[PDB]
Formats: sequence, C-alpha cells, structure tokens
Amino acid sequence: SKLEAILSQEVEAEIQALLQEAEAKAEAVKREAEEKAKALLQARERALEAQYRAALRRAESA
Amino acid sequence: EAEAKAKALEAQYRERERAETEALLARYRERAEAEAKAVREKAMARLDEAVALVLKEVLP
Repeated sequence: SKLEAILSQEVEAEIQALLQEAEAKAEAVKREAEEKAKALLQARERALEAQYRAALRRAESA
Repeated sequence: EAEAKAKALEAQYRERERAETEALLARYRERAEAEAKAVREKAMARLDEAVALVLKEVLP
C-alpha cells in the first residue's frame, strides 16, 4: 500500500529521530556529568588539600 | 565514583594530616630540648665572672 506505506516510512523516520534524540541524550548527560565528575574531583581535592596545607603551616608556626 | 573517591581522599589524607603533623611536631620537641640544654650549657660556665662587676657598681 503506497501512500500509507510512505506514512509508515515517515513513522520509521520518527523512530529515526527518536533514536537520534536517544543517542544525543545519552551523550549529553554523559558529557555534563563527566564535566561535573572532574570538577567535583578537583573541588574536594583542592579544598581538603588547602585545609591540610594550612594545618601544616599553623602547626609548624605554633 | 564520586562518593568512593571522596571517601578515599578524605580518609587517606586525614590520616596523612595526622602523620605529617606528628612527624614534624616531634622534631619540634627535639629542638625545644636542644635549645634549652644548649643555653643551660652556655649559662652554667659563665657565672660569677660578672657578679664582681655588678658588686663593683652597686657598692659606692
């Protein structure tokens, strides 16, 4: 059936657009949470490192 | 991964804090004892050599 076979191929193009959005959503979430993983890594590292460093400074000074 | 690396950093570098603080502080006690006994040694031999001077100055 010609024209509603074309309508069902538009439906397969909607499947195509949905899997495009699926891969795009997976990569977007992975990228933004990778940014946050590295940022929180460096954040807690440098914060506790600065606390450790200032404790060493004030300890040797005292 | 965030929670695991956070707990690893906190625990390991907290014990690193304690170990380094103690290791530096103990040698600071060592310097305290060294300086005290060194100025005792400088003090104990140079006595009575100047008290005759201060008795020369006090008595008219």
